[PDB]
Amino acid sequence: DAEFRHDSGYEVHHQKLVFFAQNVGSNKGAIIGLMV
Amino acid sequence: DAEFRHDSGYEVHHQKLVFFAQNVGSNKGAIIGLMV
Amino acid sequence: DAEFRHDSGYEVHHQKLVFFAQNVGSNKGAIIGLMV
Amino acid sequence: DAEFRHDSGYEVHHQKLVFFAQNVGSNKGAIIGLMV
Amino acid sequence: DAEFRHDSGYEVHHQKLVFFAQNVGSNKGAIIGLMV
Amino acid sequence: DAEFRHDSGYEVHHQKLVFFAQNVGSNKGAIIGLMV
Amino acid sequence: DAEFRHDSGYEVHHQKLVFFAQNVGSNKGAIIGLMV
Amino acid sequence: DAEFRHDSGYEVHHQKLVFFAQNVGSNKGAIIGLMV
Amino acid sequence: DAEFRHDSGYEVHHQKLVFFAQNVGSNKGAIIGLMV
Amino acid sequence: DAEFRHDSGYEVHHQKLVFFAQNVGSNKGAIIGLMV
Repeated sequence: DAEFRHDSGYEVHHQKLVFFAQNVGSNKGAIIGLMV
Repeated sequence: DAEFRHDSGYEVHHQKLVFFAQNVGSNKGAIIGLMV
Repeated sequence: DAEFRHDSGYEVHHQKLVFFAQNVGSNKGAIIGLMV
Repeated sequence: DAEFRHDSGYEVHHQKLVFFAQNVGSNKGAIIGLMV
Repeated sequence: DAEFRHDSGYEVHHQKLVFFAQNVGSNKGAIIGLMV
Repeated sequence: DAEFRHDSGYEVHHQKLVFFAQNVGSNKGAIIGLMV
Repeated sequence: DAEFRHDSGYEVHHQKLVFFAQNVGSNKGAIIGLMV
Repeated sequence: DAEFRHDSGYEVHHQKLVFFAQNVGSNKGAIIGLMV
Repeated sequence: DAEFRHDSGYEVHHQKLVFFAQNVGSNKGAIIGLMV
Repeated sequence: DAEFRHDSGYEVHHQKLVFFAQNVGSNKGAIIGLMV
Protein backbone atom coordinates (compact mmCIF):
# COMPACT_ATOMS: atom_id res chain seq x y z
CA ASP A 1 0.00 0.00 0.00
CA ALA A 2 0.92 3.68 -0.11
CA GLU A 3 -0.31 6.88 1.55
CA PHE A 4 0.34 10.15 -0.27
CA ARG A 5 -0.13 13.73 0.91
CA HIS A 6 1.02 16.89 -0.85
CA ASP A 7 1.03 20.59 0.01
CA SER A 8 1.72 23.13 -2.75
CA GLY A 9 1.83 26.74 -1.58
CA TYR A 10 1.35 29.25 -4.39
CA GLU A 11 1.13 32.96 -3.62
CA VAL A 12 1.94 36.26 -5.31
CA HIS A 13 1.18 39.86 -4.37
CA HIS A 14 2.01 43.51 -5.08
CA GLN A 15 2.23 43.60 -8.88
CA LYS A 16 2.15 47.37 -9.29
CA LEU A 17 2.57 47.55 -13.07
CA VAL A 18 2.68 44.79 -15.68
CA PHE A 19 1.43 44.62 -19.27
CA PHE A 20 0.98 40.83 -19.39
CA ALA A 21 0.40 38.93 -16.15
CA GLN A 22 -0.11 35.15 -16.11
CA ASN A 23 -0.13 33.49 -12.68
CA VAL A 24 -0.67 29.74 -12.98
CA GLY A 25 -0.47 27.37 -10.03
CA SER A 26 0.27 24.33 -12.18
CA ASN A 27 0.48 23.77 -15.92
CA LYS A 28 0.34 20.66 -18.09
CA GLY A 29 -0.58 22.39 -21.36
CA ALA A 30 0.32 25.45 -23.42
CA ILE A 31 0.74 28.94 -21.97
CA ILE A 32 1.31 31.81 -24.40
CA GLY A 33 1.57 35.48 -23.49
CA LEU A 34 1.20 36.62 -27.09
CA MET A 35 1.10 34.87 -30.46
CA VAL A 36 0.51 35.85 -34.07
CA ASP B 1 5.16 0.10 1.58
CA ALA B 2 6.06 3.78 1.29
CA GLU B 3 4.83 7.04 2.82
CA PHE B 4 5.45 10.23 0.84
CA ARG B 5 4.97 13.85 1.86
CA HIS B 6 6.09 16.94 -0.05
CA ASP B 7 6.09 20.68 0.65
CA SER B 8 6.74 23.09 -2.23
CA GLY B 9 6.84 26.75 -1.23
CA TYR B 10 6.32 29.13 -4.15
CA GLU B 11 6.09 32.87 -3.54
CA VAL B 12 6.87 36.09 -5.39
CA HIS B 13 6.10 39.73 -4.61
CA HIS B 14 6.91 43.34 -5.49
CA GLN B 15 7.09 43.26 -9.29
CA LYS B 16 6.98 47.01 -9.87
CA LEU B 17 7.37 47.02 -13.66
CA VAL B 18 7.47 44.14 -16.14
CA PHE B 19 6.19 43.81 -19.70
CA PHE B 20 5.76 40.01 -19.66
CA ALA B 21 5.21 38.25 -16.33
CA GLN B 22 4.72 34.48 -16.11
CA ASN B 23 4.75 32.98 -12.61
CA VAL B 24 4.22 29.21 -12.73
CA GLY B 25 4.47 26.98 -9.67
CA SER B 26 5.20 23.85 -11.69
CA ASN B 27 5.37 23.12 -15.40
CA LYS B 28 5.23 19.92 -17.43
CA GLY B 29 4.27 21.49 -20.76
CA ALA B 30 5.14 24.46 -22.97
CA ILE B 31 5.55 28.02 -21.69
CA ILE B 32 6.09 30.78 -24.25
CA GLY B 33 6.34 34.48 -23.51
CA LEU B 34 5.92 35.46 -27.16
CA MET B 35 5.80 33.55 -30.44
CA VAL B 36 5.17 34.37 -34.09
CA ASP C 1 9.85 0.42 3.12
CA ALA C 2 10.78 4.07 2.64
CA GLU C 3 9.59 7.42 4.01
CA PHE C 4 10.21 10.50 1.86
CA ARG C 5 9.78 14.17 2.69
CA HIS C 6 10.90 17.14 0.62
CA ASP C 7 10.93 20.91 1.11
CA SER C 8 11.57 23.17 -1.89
CA GLY C 9 11.72 26.87 -1.09
CA TYR C 10 11.19 29.10 -4.12
CA GLU C 11 10.99 32.87 -3.70
CA VAL C 12 11.78 35.98 -5.72
CA HIS C 13 11.04 39.66 -5.13
CA HIS C 14 11.87 43.22 -6.20
CA GLN C 15 12.02 42.94 -10.00
CA LYS C 16 11.93 46.65 -10.77
CA LEU C 17 12.29 46.47 -14.56
CA VAL C 18 12.35 43.46 -16.89
CA PHE C 19 11.03 42.95 -20.41
CA PHE C 20 10.56 39.16 -20.17
CA ALA C 21 10.04 37.59 -16.75
CA GLN C 22 9.52 33.84 -16.33
CA ASN C 23 9.57 32.52 -12.75
CA VAL C 24 9.01 28.75 -12.67
CA GLY C 25 9.26 26.69 -9.51
CA SER C 26 9.95 23.44 -11.37
CA ASN C 27 10.09 22.52 -15.04
CA LYS C 28 9.90 19.22 -16.89
CA GLY C 29 8.92 20.62 -20.30
CA ALA C 30 9.79 23.47 -22.66
CA ILE C 31 10.24 27.08 -21.57
CA ILE C 32 10.78 29.70 -24.28
CA GLY C 33 11.07 33.44 -23.73
CA LEU C 34 10.62 34.23 -27.42
CA MET C 35 10.46 32.15 -30.60
CA VAL C 36 9.80 32.79 -34.28
CA ASP D 1 14.39 0.64 4.52
CA ALA D 2 15.35 4.25 3.86
CA GLU D 3 14.21 7.67 5.08
CA PHE D 4 14.86 10.64 2.79
CA ARG D 5 14.46 14.36 3.45
CA HIS D 6 15.60 17.21 1.23
CA ASP D 7 15.69 21.00 1.55
CA SER D 8 16.33 23.11 -1.56
CA GLY D 9 16.52 26.84 -0.92
CA TYR D 10 16.00 28.94 -4.06
CA GLU D 11 15.84 32.72 -3.81
CA VAL D 12 16.65 35.73 -5.98
CA HIS D 13 15.96 39.44 -5.55
CA HIS D 14 16.82 42.93 -6.80
CA GLN D 15 16.94 42.48 -10.58
CA LYS D 16 16.89 46.15 -11.52
CA LEU D 17 17.22 45.78 -15.30
CA VAL D 18 17.23 42.67 -17.48
CA PHE D 19 15.88 42.01 -20.98
CA PHE D 20 15.38 38.25 -20.55
CA ALA D 21 14.86 36.84 -17.06
CA GLN D 22 14.30 33.12 -16.46
CA ASN D 23 14.35 31.97 -12.83
CA VAL D 24 13.76 28.22 -12.57
CA GLY D 25 14.01 26.30 -9.32
CA SER D 26 14.65 22.96 -11.02
CA ASN D 27 14.75 21.87 -14.65
CA LYS D 28 14.51 18.49 -16.35
CA GLY D 29 13.53 19.74 -19.81
CA ALA D 30 14.41 22.46 -22.31
CA ILE D 31 14.91 26.12 -21.39
CA ILE D 32 15.46 28.60 -24.22
CA GLY D 33 15.79 32.36 -23.85
CA LEU D 34 15.33 32.98 -27.57
CA MET D 35 15.12 30.76 -30.65
CA VAL D 36 14.45 31.23 -34.35
CA ASP E 1 19.40 1.15 6.24
CA ALA E 2 20.35 4.72 5.37
CA GLU E 3 19.21 8.20 6.39
CA PHE E 4 19.83 11.03 3.93
CA ARG E 5 19.44 14.78 4.38
CA HIS E 6 20.56 17.51 1.99
CA ASP E 7 20.64 21.31 2.10
CA SER E 8 21.26 23.23 -1.13
CA GLY E 9 21.45 27.00 -0.72
CA TYR E 10 20.90 28.91 -3.96
CA GLU E 11 20.74 32.70 -3.94
CA VAL E 12 21.53 35.58 -6.28
CA HIS E 13 20.84 39.30 -6.06
CA HIS E 14 21.68 42.72 -7.51
CA GLN E 15 21.79 42.05 -11.26
CA LYS E 16 21.73 45.66 -12.41
CA LEU E 17 22.03 45.08 -16.16
CA VAL E 18 22.04 41.85 -18.16
CA PHE E 19 20.67 40.99 -21.61
CA PHE E 20 20.18 37.25 -20.96
CA ALA E 21 19.68 36.05 -17.39
CA GLN E 22 19.13 32.37 -16.58
CA ASN E 23 19.21 31.43 -12.88
CA VAL E 24 18.62 27.70 -12.41
CA GLY E 25 18.89 25.96 -9.05
CA SER E 26 19.53 22.54 -10.57
CA ASN E 27 19.62 21.24 -14.12
CA LYS E 28 19.37 17.77 -15.62
CA GLY E 29 18.37 18.82 -19.14
CA ALA E 30 19.24 21.39 -21.80
CA ILE E 31 19.73 25.10 -21.10
CA ILE E 32 20.26 27.41 -24.07
CA GLY E 33 20.59 31.18 -23.92
CA LEU E 34 20.11 31.59 -27.66
CA MET E 35 19.89 29.20 -30.61
CA VAL E 36 19.19 29.45 -34.33
CA ASP F 1 2.00 18.52 -8.81
CA ALA F 2 2.79 14.84 -8.34
CA GLU F 3 2.36 11.65 -10.38
CA PHE F 4 2.19 8.37 -8.46
CA ARG F 5 2.26 4.80 -9.74
CA HIS F 6 2.56 1.63 -7.68
CA ASP F 7 2.93 -2.07 -8.47
CA SER F 8 2.41 -4.62 -5.68
CA GLY F 9 2.99 -8.22 -6.71
CA TYR F 10 1.38 -10.75 -4.36
CA GLU F 11 1.50 -14.45 -5.17
CA VAL F 12 1.54 -17.76 -3.31
CA HIS F 13 1.23 -21.35 -4.49
CA HIS F 14 1.69 -25.00 -3.51
CA GLN F 15 0.31 -25.11 0.04
CA LYS F 16 0.06 -28.88 0.36
CA LEU F 17 -1.13 -29.08 3.97
CA VAL F 18 -2.11 -26.32 6.40
CA PHE F 19 -4.74 -26.16 9.14
CA PHE F 20 -5.21 -22.37 9.08
CA ALA F 21 -4.38 -20.46 5.90
CA GLN F 22 -4.83 -16.68 5.66
CA ASN F 23 -3.41 -15.01 2.54
CA VAL F 24 -4.03 -11.25 2.60
CA GLY F 25 -2.61 -8.88 0.01
CA SER F 26 -2.84 -5.84 2.28
CA ASN F 27 -4.21 -5.30 5.77
CA LYS F 28 -5.24 -2.19 7.70
CA GLY F 29 -7.44 -3.93 10.28
CA ALA F 30 -7.48 -7.00 12.52
CA ILE F 31 -6.50 -10.49 11.36
CA ILE F 32 -6.99 -13.37 13.80
CA GLY F 33 -6.37 -17.03 13.07
CA LEU F 34 -8.22 -18.19 16.18
CA MET F 35 -9.71 -16.44 19.21
CA VAL F 36 -11.75 -17.44 22.25
CA ASP G 1 7.19 18.30 -8.09
CA ALA G 2 7.89 14.62 -7.45
CA GLU G 3 7.42 11.35 -9.35
CA PHE G 4 7.16 8.16 -7.30
CA ARG G 5 7.15 4.54 -8.42
CA HIS G 6 7.38 1.46 -6.22
CA ASP G 7 7.67 -2.28 -6.85
CA SER G 8 7.06 -4.69 -3.96
CA GLY G 9 7.58 -8.35 -4.82
CA TYR G 10 5.89 -10.73 -2.38
CA GLU G 11 5.94 -14.47 -3.03
CA VAL G 12 5.88 -17.69 -1.03
CA HIS G 13 5.51 -21.33 -2.06
CA HIS G 14 5.88 -24.94 -0.92
CA GLN G 15 4.46 -24.87 2.62
CA LYS G 16 4.12 -28.61 3.10
CA LEU G 17 2.90 -28.62 6.71
CA VAL G 18 1.95 -25.75 9.00
CA PHE G 19 -0.70 -25.41 11.70
CA PHE G 20 -1.08 -21.61 11.48
CA ALA G 21 -0.19 -19.86 8.22
CA GLN G 22 -0.54 -16.09 7.82
CA ASN G 23 0.94 -14.59 4.65
CA VAL G 24 0.40 -10.82 4.53
CA GLY G 25 1.90 -8.59 1.86
CA SER G 26 1.72 -5.45 4.00
CA ASN G 27 0.33 -4.73 7.45
CA LYS G 28 -0.65 -1.52 9.22
CA GLY G 29 -2.91 -3.10 11.86
CA ALA G 30 -3.05 -6.06 14.23
CA ILE G 31 -2.13 -9.62 13.23
CA ILE G 32 -2.71 -12.38 15.79
CA GLY G 33 -2.16 -16.08 15.22
CA LEU G 34 -4.06 -17.06 18.36
CA MET G 35 -5.55 -15.16 21.30
CA VAL G 36 -7.64 -15.97 24.35
CA ASP H 1 11.92 18.12 -7.39
CA ALA H 2 12.58 14.47 -6.59
CA GLU H 3 12.08 11.13 -8.34
CA PHE H 4 11.78 8.04 -6.15
CA ARG H 5 11.74 4.37 -7.12
CA HIS H 6 11.92 1.38 -4.78
CA ASP H 7 12.18 -2.38 -5.24
CA SER H 8 11.53 -4.66 -2.26
CA GLY H 9 12.01 -8.36 -2.96
CA TYR H 10 10.29 -10.62 -0.42
CA GLU H 11 10.30 -14.38 -0.91
CA VAL H 12 10.20 -17.51 1.24
CA HIS H 13 9.79 -21.18 0.36
CA HIS H 14 10.12 -24.74 1.66
CA GLN H 15 8.69 -24.50 5.18
CA LYS H 16 8.31 -28.22 5.83
CA LEU H 17 7.07 -28.06 9.43
CA VAL H 18 6.15 -25.07 11.59
CA PHE H 19 3.49 -24.59 14.26
CA PHE H 20 3.15 -20.80 13.87
CA ALA H 21 4.08 -19.20 10.55
CA GLN H 22 3.76 -15.45 9.98
CA ASN H 23 5.27 -14.10 6.75
CA VAL H 24 4.78 -10.34 6.47
CA GLY H 25 6.30 -8.25 3.71
CA SER H 26 6.15 -5.02 5.70
CA ASN H 27 4.75 -4.13 9.11
CA LYS H 28 3.80 -0.84 10.74
CA GLY H 29 1.51 -2.27 13.43
CA ALA H 30 1.34 -5.13 15.93
CA ILE H 31 2.22 -8.74 15.09
CA ILE H 32 1.61 -11.38 17.76
CA GLY H 33 2.11 -15.11 17.36
CA LEU H 34 0.19 -15.93 20.53
CA MET H 35 -1.29 -13.88 23.38
CA VAL H 36 -3.40 -14.54 26.45
CA ASP I 1 16.83 17.80 -6.94
CA ALA I 2 17.43 14.19 -5.96
CA GLU I 3 16.88 10.77 -7.55
CA PHE I 4 16.52 7.79 -5.22
CA ARG I 5 16.43 4.08 -6.00
CA HIS I 6 16.55 1.22 -3.52
CA ASP I 7 16.75 -2.57 -3.79
CA SER I 8 16.05 -4.69 -0.70
CA GLY I 9 16.48 -8.42 -1.22
CA TYR I 10 14.71 -10.53 1.41
CA GLU I 11 14.66 -14.31 1.11
CA VAL I 12 14.50 -17.33 3.40
CA HIS I 13 14.04 -21.03 2.71
CA HIS I 14 14.30 -24.53 4.18
CA GLN I 15 12.86 -24.09 7.68
CA LYS I 16 12.42 -27.77 8.50
CA LEU I 17 11.17 -27.42 12.08
CA VAL I 18 10.28 -24.31 14.09
CA PHE I 19 7.62 -23.66 16.73
CA PHE I 20 7.34 -19.89 16.15
CA ALA I 21 8.31 -18.47 12.75
CA GLN I 22 8.05 -14.74 12.00
CA ASN I 23 9.60 -13.58 8.72
CA VAL I 24 9.17 -9.83 8.25
CA GLY I 25 10.74 -7.90 5.40
CA SER I 26 10.63 -4.57 7.23
CA ASN I 27 9.23 -3.49 10.59
CA LYS I 28 8.32 -0.12 12.05
CA GLY I 29 6.00 -1.38 14.79
CA ALA I 30 5.77 -4.11 17.42
CA ILE I 31 6.60 -7.76 16.77
CA ILE I 32 5.93 -10.26 19.57
CA GLY I 33 6.38 -14.01 19.35
CA LEU I 34 4.42 -14.65 22.55
CA MET I 35 2.97 -12.44 25.28
CA VAL I 36 0.83 -12.92 28.37
CA ASP J 1 21.69 17.56 -6.30
CA ALA J 2 22.23 13.98 -5.15
CA GLU J 3 21.64 10.50 -6.59
CA PHE J 4 21.24 7.64 -4.12
CA ARG J 5 21.10 3.90 -4.74
CA HIS J 6 21.18 1.14 -2.13
CA ASP J 7 21.33 -2.66 -2.23
CA SER J 8 20.59 -4.62 0.95
CA GLY J 9 20.97 -8.38 0.61
CA TYR J 10 19.17 -10.34 3.32
CA GLU J 11 19.07 -14.13 3.19
CA VAL J 12 18.87 -17.04 5.62
CA HIS J 13 18.36 -20.77 5.09
CA HIS J 14 18.57 -24.20 6.72
CA GLN J 15 17.12 -23.58 10.19
CA LYS J 16 16.64 -27.21 11.18
CA LEU J 17 15.37 -26.68 14.74
CA VAL J 18 14.52 -23.48 16.60
CA PHE J 19 11.86 -22.67 19.19
CA PHE J 20 11.63 -18.93 18.44
CA ALA J 21 12.63 -17.68 14.99
CA GLN J 22 12.43 -13.99 14.06
CA ASN J 23 14.00 -12.99 10.74
CA VAL J 24 13.62 -9.26 10.10
CA GLY J 25 15.22 -7.48 7.17
CA SER J 26 15.15 -4.07 8.85
CA ASN J 27 13.75 -2.83 12.15
CA LYS J 28 12.88 0.63 13.45
CA GLY J 29 10.54 -0.48 16.24
CA ALA J 30 10.27 -3.09 18.99
CA ILE J 31 11.05 -6.78 18.51
CA ILE J 32 10.34 -9.14 21.41
CA GLY J 33 10.74 -12.90 21.37
CA LEU J 34 8.77 -13.36 24.59
CA MET J 35 7.33 -11.02 27.21
CA VAL J 36 5.18 -11.33 30.31
